[PDB]
Amino acid sequence: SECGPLQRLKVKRQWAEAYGSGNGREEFGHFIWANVFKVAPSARDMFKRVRGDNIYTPAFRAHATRVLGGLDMCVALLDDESVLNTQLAHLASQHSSRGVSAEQYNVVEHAVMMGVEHEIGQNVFDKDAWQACLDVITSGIQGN
Amino acid sequence: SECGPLQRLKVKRQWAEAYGSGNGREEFGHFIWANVFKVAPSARDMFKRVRGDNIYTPAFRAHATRVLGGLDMCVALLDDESVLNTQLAHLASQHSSRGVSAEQYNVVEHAVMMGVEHEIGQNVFDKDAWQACLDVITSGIQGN
Amino acid sequence: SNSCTTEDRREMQLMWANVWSAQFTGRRLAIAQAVFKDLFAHVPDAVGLFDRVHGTEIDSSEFKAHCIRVVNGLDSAIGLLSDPSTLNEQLSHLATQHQERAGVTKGGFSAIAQSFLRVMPQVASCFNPDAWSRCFNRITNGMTEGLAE
Amino acid sequence: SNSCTTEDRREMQLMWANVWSAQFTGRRLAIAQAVFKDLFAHVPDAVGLFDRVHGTEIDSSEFKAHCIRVVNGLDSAIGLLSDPSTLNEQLSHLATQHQERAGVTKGGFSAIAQSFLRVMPQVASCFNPDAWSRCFNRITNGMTEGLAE
Amino acid sequence: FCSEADATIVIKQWNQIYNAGIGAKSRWTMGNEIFSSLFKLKPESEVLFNNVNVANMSSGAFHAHTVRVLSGLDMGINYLNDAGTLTSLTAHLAAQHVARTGLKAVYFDAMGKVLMTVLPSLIDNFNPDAWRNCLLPLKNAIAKGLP
Amino acid sequence: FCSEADATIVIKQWNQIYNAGIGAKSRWTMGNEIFSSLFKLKPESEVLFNNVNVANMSSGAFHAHTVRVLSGLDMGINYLNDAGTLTSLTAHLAAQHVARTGLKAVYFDAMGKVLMTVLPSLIDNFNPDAWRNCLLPLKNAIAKGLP
Amino acid sequence: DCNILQRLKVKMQWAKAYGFGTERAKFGNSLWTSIFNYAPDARDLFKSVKSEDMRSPQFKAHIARVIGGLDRVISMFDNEDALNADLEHLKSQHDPRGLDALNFVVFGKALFATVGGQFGVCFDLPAWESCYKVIAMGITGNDMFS
Amino acid sequence: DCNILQRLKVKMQWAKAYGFGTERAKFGNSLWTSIFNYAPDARDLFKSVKSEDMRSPQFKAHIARVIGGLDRVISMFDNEDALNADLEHLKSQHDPRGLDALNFVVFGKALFATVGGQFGVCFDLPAWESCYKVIAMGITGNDMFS
Amino acid sequence: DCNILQRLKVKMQWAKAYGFGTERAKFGNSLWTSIFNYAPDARDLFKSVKSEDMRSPQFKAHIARVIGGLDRVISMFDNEDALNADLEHLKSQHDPRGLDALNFVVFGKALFATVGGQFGVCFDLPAWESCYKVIAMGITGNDMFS
Amino acid sequence: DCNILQRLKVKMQWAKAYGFGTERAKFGNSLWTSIFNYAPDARDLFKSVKSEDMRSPQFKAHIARVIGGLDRVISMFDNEDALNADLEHLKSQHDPRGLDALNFVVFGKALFATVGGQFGVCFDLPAWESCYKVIAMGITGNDMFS
Ligand code: HEM
Ligand code: HEM
Ligand code: HEM
Ligand code: HEM
Ligand code: HEM
Ligand code: HEM
Ligand code: HEM
Ligand code: HEM
Ligand code: HEM
Ligand code: HEM
Ligand SMILES: *[C@@H]1O[C@H](CO[C@@H]2O[C@@H](C)[C@@H](O)[C@@H](O)[C@@H]2O)[C@@H](O)[C@H](O)[C@H]1NC(C)=O
Ligand SMILES: *[C@@H]1O[C@H](CO[C@@H]2O[C@@H](C)[C@@H](O)[C@@H](O)[C@@H]2O)[C@@H](O)[C@H](O)[C@H]1NC(C)=O
Repeated sequence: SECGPLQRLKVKRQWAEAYGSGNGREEFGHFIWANVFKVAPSARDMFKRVRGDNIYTPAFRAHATRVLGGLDMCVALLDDESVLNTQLAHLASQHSSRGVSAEQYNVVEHAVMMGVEHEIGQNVFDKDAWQACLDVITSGIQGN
Repeated sequence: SECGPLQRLKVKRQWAEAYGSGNGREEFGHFIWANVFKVAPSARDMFKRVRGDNIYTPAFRAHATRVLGGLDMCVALLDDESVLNTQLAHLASQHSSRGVSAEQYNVVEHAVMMGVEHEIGQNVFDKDAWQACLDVITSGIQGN
Repeated sequence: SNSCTTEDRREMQLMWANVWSAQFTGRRLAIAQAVFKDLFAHVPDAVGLFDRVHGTEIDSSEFKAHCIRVVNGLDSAIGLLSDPSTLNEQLSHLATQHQERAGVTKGGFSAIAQSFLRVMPQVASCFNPDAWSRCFNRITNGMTEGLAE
Repeated sequence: SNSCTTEDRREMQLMWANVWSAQFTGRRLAIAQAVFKDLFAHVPDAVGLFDRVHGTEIDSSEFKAHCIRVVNGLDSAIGLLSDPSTLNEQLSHLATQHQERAGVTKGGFSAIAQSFLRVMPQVASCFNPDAWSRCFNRITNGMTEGLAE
Repeated sequence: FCSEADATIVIKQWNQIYNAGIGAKSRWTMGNEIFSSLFKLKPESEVLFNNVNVANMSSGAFHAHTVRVLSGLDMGINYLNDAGTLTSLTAHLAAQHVARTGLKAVYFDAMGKVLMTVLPSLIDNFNPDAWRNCLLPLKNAIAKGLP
Repeated sequence: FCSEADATIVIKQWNQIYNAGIGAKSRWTMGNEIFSSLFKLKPESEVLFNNVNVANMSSGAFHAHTVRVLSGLDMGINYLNDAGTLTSLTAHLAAQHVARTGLKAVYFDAMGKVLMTVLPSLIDNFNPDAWRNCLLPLKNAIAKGLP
Repeated sequence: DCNILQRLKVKMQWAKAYGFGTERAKFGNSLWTSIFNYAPDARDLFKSVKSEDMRSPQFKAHIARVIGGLDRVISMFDNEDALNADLEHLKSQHDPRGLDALNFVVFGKALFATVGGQFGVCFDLPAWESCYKVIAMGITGNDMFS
Repeated sequence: DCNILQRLKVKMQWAKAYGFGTERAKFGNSLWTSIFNYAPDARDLFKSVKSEDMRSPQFKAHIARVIGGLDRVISMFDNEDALNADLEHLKSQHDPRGLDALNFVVFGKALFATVGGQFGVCFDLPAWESCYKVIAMGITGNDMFS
Repeated sequence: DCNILQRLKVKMQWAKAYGFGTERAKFGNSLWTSIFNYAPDARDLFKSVKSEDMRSPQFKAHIARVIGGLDRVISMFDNEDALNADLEHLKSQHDPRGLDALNFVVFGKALFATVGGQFGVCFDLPAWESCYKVIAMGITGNDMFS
Repeated sequence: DCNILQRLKVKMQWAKAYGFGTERAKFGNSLWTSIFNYAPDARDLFKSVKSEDMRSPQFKAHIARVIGGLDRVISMFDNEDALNADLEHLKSQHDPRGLDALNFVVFGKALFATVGGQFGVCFDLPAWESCYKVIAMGITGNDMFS
């Protein structure tokens, strides 16, 4: 599927519901990263500085806050090609020296998708739109 | 992390909430052992006498009741070094002829931890305190 | 009828929860030790049944750990009164644990039943002896199936 | 007391949510750009601190992306006011991001604080400047721990 | 002192680990951890507790001291919404401390950092800002007049 | 007979597997399982049902017998809270059984164990204590006067 | 009449109006209050169960047996073999009483009024008239119910 | 008296009737309203804390310290060492005041009425009489509390 | 002592804790539950009224007689002639049963906890202690209650 | 005036006070009740849409088009190109009607009162005065709205 103008609009509104104002954000981020580390326990080592061993710590919850804020900026920029590419390049440099595999970006991608679906319900979740538009985001964080 | 006096107090109160008075105990024990046997299906054979094949049976629910009661006695004794060691030694003899691996004690350990978190919420669950103080308990059930 | 009714079950779990300490053995240990003190002072030859857990030394760590086990087993049974299917299985496990021990009979349980009937009003508020003993007996009935009189 | 109270925290999240756009940068970009326009017109030497993101060209894609980052970081902090444990960690991360940069001091944050105090009533309904600045300062206090005056 | 909503948070998180239904063993366990930590930040202050047998922190005398310290702290917490009474309660606590020779106000600063350090290990969702907004007015009101 | 809360449990768990909205095929399926089990515990009693063609338990006559047995059991269950009427209902059922030659009270004991055995296979969260407290007074009141 | 559809319809509406627990006794009391009001002479036929006092445990017991009989017969509406066998059994109990068959007509009227007044407007009276005929025919054998 | 069971019983019923937050001050105000009503002469003993106005922050502060003292002492009921040590500490504070021990008897009556009136019918008055004796004995040393 | 003012207070607090209708039965059950919890051995003294089962009609009749005796005695607290006539009458019914007068001390404790737990915090325990003594002295004649 | 912040502010408060569904028609009816009350002479200008009866489907249709016009114009406040293009389109429709520009001033007053009376106290009247000028300027071209 393709991340066209319509899919970007749907993803935008569905993200706003899942991400919310701030009250369910701690649970939202927890659900995502409990999934990431379950599917890929080996990924924990890259998060040594932010207590990847214990995602219940305030240290890691702040990291999950930053990750979600990064997704929020990209989703909000999905209708702004030029600015989105600039922000995606900034995220790319933030991960450049960390050796993040393409397999791991897909793991977090799936966790983000299970988390939004868990937050808004399988009844409305648009898997094709979300898969296509997160691909656009992750692929820009990997350079290409 | 270390299972010091403060962590023992936190674990005590968090266990009392999760274990409760008796109404949610059947669901509490079920959640734990559905996790144990999912992560390690091979462990079922050691529970032949108590219907490890079918954790819905009254036979196994009574076994889960005994396990939780054993944990309750240890948690309640975490502030009583001398008596706790006596009870832990009693649990050790109850498992001596069963060949329980150190890997399996960690599986049940993780299931107990996911069950308490599922019962009280990820929002309050103290992973470091629970990991450290269950280590003290399991390590005493294994002799050392 | 003298049967442990649904009503009697609710009342016993209330009498028990209003005394039980969910975090510290201090209240459990006190009740249990007080029960066996009563039992030993009424049944002198019973102390020798607990030679293994230092029954003569009620304040030893060995008998403290045994008291906690007894009270834990009673607590599990009182809670399982809400689920008699599972309760029946648990009471069978307790029965075989009290089986194959000479001196452990149906007469000692009637004695400890009186022990609880004297200890509990001293520590429990709003204690109902009628509703308590009807379900306590219901519990001991499963614990003494294959025991001598 | 001038302390950011639980009350003040609720009010700020209301002042912020009634302006924040959850789906489109149009409202975030406008607020942010307006803040730095105010900051630059009051602190002229500040523009050179953002040489890297084209501070002189407020409508460039590079500074648009920086504005979005600043507003995203403020949004995260305002939301984390409900969870100060995590908030304290996040404010430390922001502090080291503003550290090791000559010209970035505690005086620039007092200036941008006034910038927000002039921008926000123009776009926010029911704006409370007292409750806003008490918690805005609480936020900047963590962001300026190891900074020069 | 501090706002009603902040005070409500502090009071609730305090009853969670401290109330009338809690055996004294956990009371002096917390007290021993608190004071042992105070003697690690300010070793000079351990000499001030010689009258209550600080030499043996397992003694009945020192257990009782920590119990009445935490009880006084509990008393201040539970009167956060009665500012007039809290003023009198803290004024009395101040007199009980100014009279003690060797006490510096910095020792109460150190106690504050000990409380901010220990309590999160004990309390679910410990709110350090609501606790700071309320404890710091308490700390100063008890250390008011101290060197 | 039995307490109101116990009776409430029995009645609810009974309507779960037996009510007016249930086709008779499941009615005699349960009846066939119940009586086949009774003939396995007490084979001597199968001769007593010769009048309703127990030889063929798929016959219309024996299906009808089990249906009216379960209907009578249903009638007693649904009057557990009307003790005066249940006394009359069980007195009538007793007369309908005392008159039958060859019936021992032990046969009703065996039927009780069959019910306690079969019903958990059919009923969600079967409560054997609430059922014992209520069925045993029913069983005795129907077997009252039996040899 | 009383085809298979009407038999299912009757089973549906019966289960609803009959209900659970003590409502069953209220239905039964209403059914018999109607019978004795439709035909006051019929009351003297039930002195063996103390119809002198419809609140007595004796008559309450009779009510329960009767409506329990209706329920089991209606439940077997879809199986001719079991149905006729039980109807024959009811006939062998009622025949020695030498009952005027006109009272089974009265019973039917009271049953329709009670079920329909409990079930509501969607009561299928023709189906209940047809399928009650099948019941009264099996118990009495009278061609008045043909 | 005041065995270990009665000490636990007293700790239970105290925690319930004492409650949390502002209810604590209401309990304490009731306790002292009773003391001054039982013995009006006792009020003049507390002019150092402004018993002239029981609503004043001075007397409210006194109430808090006293009931806080009861709570900590009751909390240490299960540890003799800490208990007696704190009771000795209370004795050293009350001895220089030269208090008639008959007022500690009055205090006990007012405490029983307040706790029992707050806790309800299941109040164990004998246990509270026994275990208060232990408290008043430690503070006064008077064998009136033997 | 129990002076006229204390008699008025007790009459007023009794009337209120006692209540109307089935509240009296519930009041009475609590008093006797407390008595048998305060002294389990005293229960065997009441086999004449089936104390084995406290919800039995025989024991509920005894409860009603006892709290009925309390009510009428308390009501006559302000007439010495009538009051002493009834206490003498109650003494004549109790004396040939050889009761240990210490059980009347236990009874008073349970009465205080029951009335007080029902009436609330403003229960006057000194008033009730002194006036119950007058009752227990009138019934037992034991100068224990002097 | 009417900077980008005021344009966002106006878009916010408009969306809130405008609402969804039938409330939209109630807002619109209130807006036009105010216009005709502020300037009764303006009513005769709308006989082509049956302003003779503001409840008629003809005038209700006119109300919908107008407030729909406000909504789309306010929605384009952040895009000059689309905004001016639509304002030119509205100007080409209103110019042949030869409307006194003083009625667009009246329209603005009625709009402020309706939005502010629906939105509440936090209504930003200066921002609405500035940004309505931009709208009326685009439709009329009159420098009265400068
Ligand atoms: C797919 C969308 C992702 C987003 C939106 C995202 C966002 C972020 C952000 C905003 C930061 C903060 C950087 C800083 O402030 O220094 C960060 C840090 C980091 N991210 Fe990601 N990230 C993504 C994917 C991943 C993946 C898939 C991995 C590894 C499997 C990863 C590993 C890391 C690491 C190791 C850090 C450094 C944390 C630290 O030690 O401070 N990221 N990420
Ligand atoms: C880690 C905490 C554990 C606790 C508190 C615990 C507790 C208990 C208790 C109280 C019993 C009852 C013994 C008796 O009454 O005879 C029991 C039985 C048993 N446990 Fe554990 N246990 C733990 C760990 C494990 C693990 C990790 C395994 C295997 C992976 C295990 C395997 C068994 C088996 C096979 C039995 C015998 C059941 C039977 O056949 O009757 N236990 N446990
Ligand atoms: C409600 C009453 C009772 C309960 C709930 C109870 C429960 C228990 C439990 C849970 C154990 C631990 C078994 C194990 O860990 O393997 C135990 C052990 C034992 N009990 Fe009981 N019991 C009760 C009454 C009695 C009585 C009345 C007697 C004797 C007259 C008795 C004699 C024993 C003995 C001899 C042992 C084993 C000694 C040992 O484990 O070191 N129990 N009981
Ligand atoms: C509430 C106020 C502020 C917030 C929330 C904030 C937040 C942020 C954030 C999130 C970044 C992105 C860092 C990164 O992506 O690595 C950033 C960058 C930066 N900020 Fe701030 N900031 C604030 C105030 C200020 C002030 C007052 C100054 C200077 C006087 C300043 C100077 C800078 C600089 C120089 C950079 C890095 C340039 C670049 O990334 O290209 N900030 N800020
Ligand atoms: C929240 C903090 C504190 C509270 C609420 C508090 C309160 C109290 C209380 C109630 C007492 C006993 C008064 C009595 O005798 O009736 C006490 C004793 C004392 N406190 Fe504080 N205190 C606190 C912190 C400190 C600190 C930081 C120090 C520094 C050394 C200190 C030094 C002492 C000393 C020396 C005593 C006397 C010990 C003795 O009896 O020999 N306290 N405190
Ligand atoms: C809950 C248990 C039982 C109930 C409610 C019950 C009730 C009934 C009822 C209602 C009937 C038909 C009465 C009629 O003709 O109108 C019946 C028939 C009969 N029952 Fe019972 N019964 C029960 C158990 C038993 C048992 C254990 C036996 C032992 C053999 C037994 C033997 C019979 C016999 C022989 C008949 C007569 C069959 C015939 O018509 O030829 N029943 N029972
Ligand atoms: C569909 C209609 C009817 C059904 C299903 C029915 C069913 C029953 C049943 C189940 C019994 C109890 C048999 C027993 O256990 O001994 C009974 C008894 C009886 N029935 Fe019927 N009945 C119906 C109509 C009538 C009518 C219309 C009359 C008379 C006008 C009648 C007269 C009697 C009498 C006199 C008894 C016995 C009374 C006694 O035991 O003293 N029935 N019936
Ligand atoms: C169990 C009973 C009692 C307890 C637990 C208790 C406890 C206390 C406490 C904690 C203080 C505060 C000490 C301080 O911080 O300076 C105090 C002070 C005092 N108490 Fe007691 N008390 C009890 C009974 C009594 C009685 C019966 C009297 C007199 C009839 C009394 C007279 C006083 C006085 C006069 C003060 C000091 C007033 C002042 O500071 O001006 N106390 N008591
Ligand atoms: C303190 C106030 C008491 C009052 C007002 C009271 C009143 C009464 C009354 C009215 C009766 C019924 C007399 C009759 O009609 O035969 C009665 C009976 C009796 N009372 Fe008391 N009583 C009191 C205390 C006690 C106590 C403390 C005990 C023993 C512990 C006691 C033992 C008995 C006994 C054994 C009976 C006979 C029960 C029977 O009829 O079998 N009374 N009392
Ligand atoms: C911001 C202010 C206004 C807006 C957005 C607006 C918008 C509109 C719209 C959308 C139409 C429908 C065009 C069509 O589909 O044919 C219309 C028609 C019309 N407007 Fe305006 N209008 C405004 C103010 C006014 C004022 C102040 C007047 C006169 C005092 C006026 C007079 C008319 C008339 C006479 C019509 C046509 C009536 C008809 O169709 O018979 N408008 N306007
Ligand atoms: C410190 O105290 C420990 C606890 O013992 C209790 O307190 C002491 C002060 C005595 O009063 C004793 O009777 C109590 O049981 C002792 O176990 C420990 O040995 C003491 N340490 C030293 C160095 O004496
Ligand atoms: C037993 O009955 C089975 C069911 O058939 C039905 O019942 C019998 C009694 C007849 O009335 C028949 O017309 C019914 O359809 C038979 O299928 C089966 O063959 C019978 N078994 C024997 C041995 O005859």
